[PDB]
Amino acid sequence: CFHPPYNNFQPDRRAVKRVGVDTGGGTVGLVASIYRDSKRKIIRDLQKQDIQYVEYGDTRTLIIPTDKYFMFSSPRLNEICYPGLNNVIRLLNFYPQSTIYVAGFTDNVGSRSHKRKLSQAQAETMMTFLWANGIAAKRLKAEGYGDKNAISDNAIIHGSAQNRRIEIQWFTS
Amino acid sequence: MKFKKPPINNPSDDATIKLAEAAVSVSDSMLEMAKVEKVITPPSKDNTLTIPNAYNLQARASVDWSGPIEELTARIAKAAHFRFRVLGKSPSVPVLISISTKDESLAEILRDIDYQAGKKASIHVYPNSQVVELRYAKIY
Amino acid sequence: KFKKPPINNPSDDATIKLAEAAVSVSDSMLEMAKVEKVITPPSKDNTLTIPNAYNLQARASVDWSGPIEELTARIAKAAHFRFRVLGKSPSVPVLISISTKDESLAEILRDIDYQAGKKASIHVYPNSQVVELRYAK
Amino acid sequence: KETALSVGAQAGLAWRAKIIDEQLNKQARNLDAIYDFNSLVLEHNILPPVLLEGRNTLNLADAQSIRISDRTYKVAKQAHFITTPPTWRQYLWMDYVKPEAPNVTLLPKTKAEKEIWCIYTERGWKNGIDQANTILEENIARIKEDFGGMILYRKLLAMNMVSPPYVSHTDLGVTGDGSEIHIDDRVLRITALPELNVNSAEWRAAVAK
Amino acid sequence: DGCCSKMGGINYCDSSAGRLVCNNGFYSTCYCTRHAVMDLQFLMGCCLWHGGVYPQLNSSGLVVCNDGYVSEECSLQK
Amino acid sequence: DGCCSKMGGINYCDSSAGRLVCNNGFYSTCYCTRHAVMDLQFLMGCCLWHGGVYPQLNSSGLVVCNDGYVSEECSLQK
Amino acid sequence: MYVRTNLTILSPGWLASMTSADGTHAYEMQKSPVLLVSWHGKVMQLKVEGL
Amino acid sequence: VPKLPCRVDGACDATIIKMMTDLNKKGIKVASVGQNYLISIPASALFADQSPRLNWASYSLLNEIAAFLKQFRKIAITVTSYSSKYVSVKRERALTLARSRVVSEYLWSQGVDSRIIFTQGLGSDKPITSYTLGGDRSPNARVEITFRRAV
Amino acid sequence: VPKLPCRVDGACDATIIKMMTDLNKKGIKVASVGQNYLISIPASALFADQSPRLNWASYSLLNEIAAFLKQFRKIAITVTSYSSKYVSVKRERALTLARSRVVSEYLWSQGVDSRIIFTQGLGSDKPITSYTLGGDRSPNARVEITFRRAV
Repeated sequence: CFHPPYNNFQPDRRAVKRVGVDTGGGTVGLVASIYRDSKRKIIRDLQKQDIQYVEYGDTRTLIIPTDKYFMFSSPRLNEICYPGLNNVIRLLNFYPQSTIYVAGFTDNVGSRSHKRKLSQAQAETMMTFLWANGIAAKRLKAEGYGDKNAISDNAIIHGSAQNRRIEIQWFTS
Repeated sequence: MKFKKPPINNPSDDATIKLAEAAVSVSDSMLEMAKVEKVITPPSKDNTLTIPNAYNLQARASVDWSGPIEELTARIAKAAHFRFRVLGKSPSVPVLISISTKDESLAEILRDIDYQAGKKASIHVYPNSQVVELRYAKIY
Repeated sequence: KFKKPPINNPSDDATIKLAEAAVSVSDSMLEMAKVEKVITPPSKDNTLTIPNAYNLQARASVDWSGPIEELTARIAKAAHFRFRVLGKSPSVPVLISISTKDESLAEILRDIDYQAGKKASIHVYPNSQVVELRYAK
Repeated sequence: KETALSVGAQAGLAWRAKIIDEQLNKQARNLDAIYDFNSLVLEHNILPPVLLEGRNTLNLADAQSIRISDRTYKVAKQAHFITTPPTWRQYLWMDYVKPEAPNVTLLPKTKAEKEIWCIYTERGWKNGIDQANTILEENIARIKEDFGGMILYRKLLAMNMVSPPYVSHTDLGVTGDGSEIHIDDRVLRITALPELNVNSAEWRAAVAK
Repeated sequence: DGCCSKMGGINYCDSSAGRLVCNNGFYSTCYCTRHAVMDLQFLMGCCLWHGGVYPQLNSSGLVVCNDGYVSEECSLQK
Repeated sequence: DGCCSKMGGINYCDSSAGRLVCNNGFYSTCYCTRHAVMDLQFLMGCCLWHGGVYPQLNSSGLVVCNDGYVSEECSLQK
Repeated sequence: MYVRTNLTILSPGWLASMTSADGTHAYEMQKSPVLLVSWHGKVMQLKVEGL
Repeated sequence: VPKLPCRVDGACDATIIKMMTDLNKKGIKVASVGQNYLISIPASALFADQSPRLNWASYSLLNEIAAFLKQFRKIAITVTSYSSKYVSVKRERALTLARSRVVSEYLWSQGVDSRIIFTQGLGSDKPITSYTLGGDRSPNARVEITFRRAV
Repeated sequence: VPKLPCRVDGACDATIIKMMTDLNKKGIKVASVGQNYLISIPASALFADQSPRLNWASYSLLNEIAAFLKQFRKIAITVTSYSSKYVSVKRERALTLARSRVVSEYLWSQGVDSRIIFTQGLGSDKPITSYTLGGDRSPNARVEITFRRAV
């Protein structure tokens, strides 16, 4: 049926499951499947998850909370919030030609070299997972920055919480 | 069509907030102090030379110890099948070690233990002799 | 099916910041110990080596706290070795306290020398079965 | 009335103290990990002293009279011996005692008395909360100050602007009468206390890369 | 009441910021601790900008501030 | 409350072990003397990490520890 | 206060300590209703009453 | 409570959400990331074609955005103007500068609680899309305001 | 006395016996002597075909075994791995080492209060049965946990 650990890197077959369980109707199964695979529904699902999506003209960006989709203070990943990653792959399938930039970001506290190394490691892990999902290697660039340029204050608790993040940018042409 | 910033954690506590706020400053100050002293004092030798690694020292270990030294080193020697040897006598004041690590190498664990012990004790190894020597410091 | 998360995981902002600070202070203190620590190379560690003589492989148990002369002479008597000195004893004798339940003569002598330190040394001639104490000048 | 105020204040203070102590117990290991003291003790089991530094001070004595200073240094606590490294319990742990005293005889009579009792208890609860938080703030400030003084002394000793302490040790052989004997008398006394050097040539600067 | 309306509601009070945090990922507009920046620009309390109100009790209705200045307007009339 | 429940039953309390013995030769869960190994973290009372509570009482409700430190949280407040 | 054990007292700070030939420790220190011992690498507290 | 303020004057998160939704339905872009807010307005709906003039209807939208921005506490706000490529470089540079000047002047006239206002124009130097068939109707021609909600 | 704990928290002898019986009847080997306890688990019910990637369904078994482990006040725990001869010696030695590392990491993540955990894997260097026909199905290829109860 399905494997929670990334379905062994195989493309999802969920529409067949739904149409089968609905026939067991075909029409309602098909309409529900197309409704859920509609990009609007995927965006709503991502919004339901703790994941941010920004669209500006053609350039489009994704924001990921490291603490929620990562293992604490380590290049490992959480193995519970994998539905978000599956949705990420499903969405990214829609733009199979645009190049991708990905970056990692931490807070201010710590050694400069330490923070830069950790950011680079996390970004590299993310891009490696994306490539292993099936994306062409020539369309990826990865980078890890420390506190070089934050998006909020590092002198307050929730601000520092928002500071550490994963950023994804992609064009269209 | 609601809006939401990503980070949503469990509710926090004011005491924890204050503790972390103190801790960051303390860590930064001590970090720059360490940088300054490293700059002013040149490093010469590495304890790896004194205690090199060898075969069968690779079985991994995850530890959490906050007591004296002898029990820990005896357990390590028992695991490593190496002969424990002691030189010198411990002073009246015990030498206390606190270690919070996980899943690393035996050789580096022992080197870190020696580093934390510092100028009170030292650890030596003889692989051909498969012995671990724990020497105290003769002082005062 | 169920892979439970870490139990005492830092699921709070203050907790994660505190843990990161703990990592930082650990690293900094480790560096401090590294830089301030002083070691001697194993090439020039002037300590007595194991004589590896067959007559020194026995086991015993001795708890002595006093001069070195009587203890070393008795050890030589047990090992069937002649024993002599070189130098002169000071006014206040050198005091050594070693206790063991099971130990061999080689490491016993090595520990004796290590306790003695700069004040005295011990040499072993296995070709001519003798042990010589050497005072400092 | 004010009796309800006082008992509610007591209840709130006790509850907050219990909560904060429980939180401190739960988050323990990292605390001792960061607040080491053994890695700070000196050579002879001598606790390093405590120092304070001030920057850019000013005092207007009166009209016509002003005195400014760039930097100043104070020896807060003189160094002294020690047998066991300090921990954080004697700086942050709170006294907890459940007040089970039913010293209440102004029992409610009407709804108005019941609700004024309720509001008095509420403000007492809040007052206990703020009291506990203030005590915690003072404690954490004090322990931070002590640790800062320790690290300041370490830094300045590294910079070679203060005199390191000096201890002299003497040794004596067997001693005692025919009924009491000691094997090895070893007497150690700190002859030279730590202090600063008001000299100038002895100053070596530091610059990183 | 609940300032975090039209959102998830109150999550917790950031004491360092002195602000409530809504369940929605945003900072609330209300407060929880007095140590916050509110642009207060008017207040009462006479003998102001001086030694304050002298704690002495006097037979006369005039009140003198601790700096020696007197606030007759704060005091009674005749 | 059965310490050796679903077992051989209570055999005896070893004081040197500070533990109960089940009839089947497996160490029990309960304790039987204060001279045992219990994980102790939470404590009651006040003037902790000090000279304890001073036995002498004062007319004022303040309580001061025997090392000279005063515990406001232990003293009742105005 | 005098105490006799084989553990390692930590918190209050003992004024004097004596060691037997079998690792038994006898400590002498100032009065305090609580003790702290690192037993086997694990921190532990000891309750003292009747002071 | 009667003395200590409990809320910042004229604050209502419900109103904030309402007007954010209304603005985005009107099509003017509102974006928030961390402690930062960026609002983008198309040039066609505000200014005259290739000229710095103001339609009388536009002042309703200006009043709306002023009332919105009045809700927050800030330090500095930055305004940038972008347009298409029409004749030269200095042409649209000056046009953007004048448009930013006018909008900043009106906003400052409005009782905006702000300390610093910065105004800049660039023209058609960093367009958001390669497709540039439209002129002032092209979406790249726009005005942007950026600021940070401070504490 | 009244507030002093009656027993060690999170411990019930009936629960211990019940879950030990459950594990033994499910086939996971539990052995007791004095106060030294040993547990054996066939590698087939844990890993893939000679791969250091634990099967997803085995997480319930790991949860159960950790839940059993939580009732014992312990100091040191040893986890070792045995395998079959597949290609070389170093291959399966590294495989066993990785498997032991992973299981040790998961246990350390779980709340099993110890002081020391040792982990190692020695491939097929400690055979216990002449039958070596199967591969990962062979009984000797397995994992084992040893510890000694304290006090």
